[PDB]
This record gives sequence, structure tokens and C-alpha cells, in this order.
Amino acid sequence: KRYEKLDFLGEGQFATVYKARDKNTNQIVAIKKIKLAKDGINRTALREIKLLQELSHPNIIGLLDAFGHKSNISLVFDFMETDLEVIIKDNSLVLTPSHIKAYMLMTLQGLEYLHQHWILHRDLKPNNLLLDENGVLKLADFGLAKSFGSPNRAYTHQVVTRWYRAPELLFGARMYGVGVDMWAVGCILAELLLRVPFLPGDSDLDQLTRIFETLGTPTEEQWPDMCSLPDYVTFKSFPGIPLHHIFSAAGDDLLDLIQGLFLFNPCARITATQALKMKYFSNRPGPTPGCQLPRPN
Amino acid sequence: ALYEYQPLQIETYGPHVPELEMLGRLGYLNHVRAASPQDLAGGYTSSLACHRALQDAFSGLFWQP
Amino acid sequence: MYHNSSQKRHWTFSSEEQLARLRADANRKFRCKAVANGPNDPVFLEPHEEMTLCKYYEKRLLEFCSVFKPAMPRSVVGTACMYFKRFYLNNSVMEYHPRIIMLTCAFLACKVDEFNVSSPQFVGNLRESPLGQEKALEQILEYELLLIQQLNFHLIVHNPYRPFEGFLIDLKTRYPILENPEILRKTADDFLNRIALTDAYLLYTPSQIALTAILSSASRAGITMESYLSESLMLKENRTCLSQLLDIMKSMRNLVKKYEPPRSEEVAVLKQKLERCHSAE
Ligand SMILES: CC(C)c1cnn2c(NCc3ccccc3)cc(NC[C@H]3CCNC[C@@H]3O)nc12
Repeated sequence: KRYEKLDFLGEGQFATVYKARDKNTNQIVAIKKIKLAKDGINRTALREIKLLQELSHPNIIGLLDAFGHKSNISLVFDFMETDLEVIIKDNSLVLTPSHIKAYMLMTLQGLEYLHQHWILHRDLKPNNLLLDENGVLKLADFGLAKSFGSPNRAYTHQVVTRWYRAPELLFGARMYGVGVDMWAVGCILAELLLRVPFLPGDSDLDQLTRIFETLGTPTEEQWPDMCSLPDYVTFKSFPGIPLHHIFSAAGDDLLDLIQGLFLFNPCARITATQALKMKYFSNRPGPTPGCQLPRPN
Repeated sequence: ALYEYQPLQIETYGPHVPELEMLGRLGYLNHVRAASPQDLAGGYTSSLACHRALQDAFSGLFWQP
Repeated sequence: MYHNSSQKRHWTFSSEEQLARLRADANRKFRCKAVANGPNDPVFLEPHEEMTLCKYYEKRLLEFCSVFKPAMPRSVVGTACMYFKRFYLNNSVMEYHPRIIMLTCAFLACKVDEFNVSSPQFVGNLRESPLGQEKALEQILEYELLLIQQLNFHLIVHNPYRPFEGFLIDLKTRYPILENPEILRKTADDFLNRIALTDAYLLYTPSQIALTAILSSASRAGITMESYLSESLMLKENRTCLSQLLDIMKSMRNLVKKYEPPRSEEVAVLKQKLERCHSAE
């Protein structure tokens, strides 16, 4: 209640976001005030509160504060000027390979921290990748994030925005791991390289059709146990387009990163740690500093 | 100004946890339930459950307030 | 992960006398507020009486989560009990009744641990008239933000159960002197339950609590396990840490021994005084 409401930052199913000043330090923050019967405080708000109070990484959005009144709660976050979707859709911005390297590096560092603490973001997409004024990407929108690694808990499979949903989720995986995030990273990476949604399927079966058409229908040698998934339906044997035909400007190291991120086998799909260890990030050019990342203004 | 990976050192105030790929060849997976074929198809391997249990068992074992 | 959790950073205390001071401060603050609201009146409860009522209502919380349908996972029960302990660590039983706070802690624990229970199910687990169940739901929703504010918005609770499973895995794989460590489990489980009746959850790490339970089961079984601590856990190379760990486990065991259950006649008197205090709140 020490917060002066400056502007209106957005509206979404569960909440409304405003720019604000913290008067006690005169800071610019984003207040996510939760909207609304006989169920109490919104579970999305509680999920984001409980998970973001346990995480502290430069590339994960900081929950600066929280408060509220009867059954209506509001969460105080770092204010972010833009999200990666605005950079991707800004035809005036040129995404050099170094800028893509910087974005992927910050995303994978935030995701490595997040996965080391056994949390799946599970809603990764360019909107949820916010950029502060200093060029530091942060993961945001933890309303679907869930702790993984526990056999005793079943997870939903309708949980990642369809265009970035991994094939095990489209096939209906109830138990999964970091792959569902890393696939989305690949999709984000692909979109960073194409400036267009990589796999923009209209439905779940259309999403699977797009995936298999772009990358080949997976065999049981590529993805063992694939048929065990609850919603597995056999598809046409698409040859798939070679990645250098999709990403014409991608070097062989970037193609190796992309291929690792897009493995159909969620166990063989690279994690954030080993994605960060790949030679793509070690090679030249170095990732651009945050102060030099492109700013959609 | 090239990136070099750093293993992201975080202090667990407890004993060393064996690495996730070390777990099977050190015999830990003999003592956890094997992942079902659906769980393997999703990316759950029971190395995750074993690793998380071992990490929680050692997280702050040597820590005092 | 506990080692950088808010539980470690804010809700693990140096000694049981800091807990006593916090609770005495809460009792004193309610007294001072009520006197400033309209001093040595016997209507108030003394901090040890508040402690007895907190122990009694903690036990009722365990019972409520025991008979809860659908079956409540043990992590939810632990989370609710931790919430109850923290709330009444900084709050008076005379201001917020422990029955409604008990149910509110269970409700918030169910939401926080992703145990998707609809509010009608939750209040259907109350052995009451349906009108009383709706009244109890209204009170639960009324107090929920209050609980979250009194927890300082730290909702993740690290229980000793997962570290218990991890220690059992580690004993099976690395400590072959102990054949079938699962013989410990039940007895260790019992000791773990006893630790939950004490203030250990606010004083020790969940891994220390789990290790104490396992070693106490083993000692109760006639099994020595200094070799597990020193060589298997590599405390042979750091004797200061081994001494610290053994002291922690010894003090946890003593803190379990000096635990006293709430006496039924004492609790009846204190409950009547509590109702008198809340009637004239
Ligand atoms: C709540 C918090 C994480 C936050 C901090 N800054 N900020 C801004 N800033 C303005 C803005 C405009 C356009 C694109 C991105 C950001 C907008 C915003 N909108 C709410 C959602 C919308 C979808 N993407 C994730 C956002 O949190 N949420 C936030």
C-alpha cells in the first residue's frame, strides 16, 4: 500500500498489471493485482507467490513484494520494459546472431537455475521472456510453474501454449521433466531465427502435424516408448526438412544446439546445463551485453 | 567477450550429492522404483526422483541457524 | 530446495528460547492491545496456556488431515502443521481462534501443495451441519489472507519426508553394514511424528530431523551408525562438523523427550477460558 499507480500495463485472465512507484525507495515496479467465488485466493496467484519467493536468479523475475485485502491479493514484481515477443515482431529490429546468443544464454541460465531447483516453468514463450531496461532477460509468468521430480504427483498435459508445446505433452504425457521447457526454448530460438512462430498449429493434432512435417515423424529408435503415451496416434511418415534448410543462416554449432533442443526423445533432449555447455555459446561471436541488446522503442 | 560455462555453484550445507548420470552406475537406482514406459516416454526416468531425494536428504544437513 | 529456502532464511530459529520470546511477545501484544482497546485480568491466557492450546489444536489438525477425504498427502499435512506453528509463533491464540486457523492452515496447505480440493469437499470433511460447514468456509476464506500475511508470504514448507526417503536410498546403496534399512522405516516414522509435536521443525533442518529419526530408529534397533556419518557421509575428514551434527541430533532427541502432551482436563479449562476470551474479544 506504498505504491503509486502510474500506468496500465496489461490485463489477463487472472490479473491486471500496472506500473507503479514504490514510494519508500521511489522504484518502478509492476503490480499484478489479482482479479476475481467461495474458493478463496486464486491458485495462480498462490503458485506464483510460493514459487517466486523461493527463487533468486538474475534471469528470473523477482517478486519484490506482496499484499492485499480480503481474497484479493497483489504481487509486486520488477518492472520490465518489453518482452521477447515485441523484439521478435519488431521488423525494425535486426536480430544479429550475437543478439540471439544473448537471449538464448539468459533464457538457458534462468532455466538452468529453475531446473536445478526442480521447478518447470512450463509456460515458456516469447511473451513470458521479459526484458528489463538494462537488457537482462527474465523468465516470468510462473502461474503454471510446478515442481517436478516427484513420482507421487500427476501433472496436466495441456500446460504449454500450443505453439511451444513439446510432443510428449501433445501426446499427453502426465509425467515429464525439463524437456517440456527445453522444447519451448527451441521453439523460441527458432522464432528468434525466423521472426515468425516456428510451429503455429491451429489445434493439438495440427500442432503435431506441423512438428512432424517440419522435423520428421519420429521412429521408435529416435523416441522409444513413444507409443506408450496416452494420446499417441500414429502419423504419416514425414521425411522432415533438414535444419539447415529451415535455418539457412544458422552455423553448424547453432544447428547442433537446435537439433539438441528439438530431439523427440524427452530424455535425449538436451537440458539447459548441457545446452549452455555446447560450443555454440563458447564460439565466436560472444553474446552481446545487455546494454547493447536491441530495444524496441 | 566470449561466454564460458560456469557450473553455477550453490552452497548445499550438506554432503556431496552424486551426479545424475552417476546414479545408475553407483547403484542408487536399484533402490528406487523404475520409471514406467509412459514416464520414460515423457522424460521422467527415476533418476530424477532419486536425485531429488538425495539432494533433499543432504541439502542443509550441516547447517545451523 | 531447502538450502536457499525462505524456511531456512526466516523460519529456522537458533533456540527454543527465541521461540518462547516470540510467543511471549505475541501474548503480551494481544494483552496490551486489548487493554488499550478498553491489564492483569485473569481473562487473558498466559503464554504456556497458549502453548498448551496450540499443542491441542495441532493434534486436532493432525486428526482432521488424518480423516480427510480424499486422502491428504503427508506433505500437505506437514505444510498445514508448519503453517499452524508459524502463525501461532507470531500470533496470539486469544486474537485468532486456533480452530479456524487450523482449518485455514489446512486449506492453504491444500492449495499450496497442489492438492486440488474444491471448497465444498474441504468443508464437507468437517463433521458439522451443512450450515455450519458454510459458516466454517466463510471463516476459512476470511482468515486465509491473514494466514498468508502472518506467514510473511513464505508458503513453501520443507518437510523431513523427502530427505527421509533420500537417506533410505543412500543407506541402501552406500551402507551395506545395515541390511534392509527398511526395518528402520516404521520406527523412524514414529520418531518423526514425535518430532512434529515439538518445536524441532522451527529449530532444525528437515534433513537433520530425518537423519535424527533414522539414527534413533537404528539405536532403538541396536544398530550403530557412526560409520555411516563419518565415512559414508565423509565426516571422517571434518570432526567439527561431526560433533555439530551429533550435538544437533542429541538436542533434537532431548527436545523430544522433554515434550509434554496437553492434558485433557487442563485443555478443557484452557478451552473454556479461550471461548470466554473470544466471546468478549
Ligand atoms: C508482472 C511482471 C512480471 C511484469 C513486469 N513488467 N511487466 C510488463 N511491462 C510492460 C510490457 C509491455 C510489453 C511487453 C512486455 C512488457 C507487462 C506485463 N504484462 C503482464 C504479462 C503479459 C504476458 N507476458 C508476461 C507478463 O507478465 N507484466 C510485467
